[PDB]
Amino acid sequence: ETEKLIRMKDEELRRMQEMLQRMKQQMQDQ
Amino acid sequence: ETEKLIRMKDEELRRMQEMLQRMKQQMQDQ
Repeated sequence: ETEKLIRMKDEELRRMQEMLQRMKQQMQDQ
Repeated sequence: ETEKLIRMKDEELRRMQEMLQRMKQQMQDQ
């Protein structure tokens, strides 16, 4: 549980930072 | 200190989501 929870939230943080970088690259195209 | 980490990563997830919706409203301005 608690270890699995930490690993789940670490994966989500990675996904959201990846999504931030894609939105960053899309707003530079303007 | 697993419970302190879970709260830290929950705080990070919240800030990155505010930032994503903040970047979203900036791309809706284009």
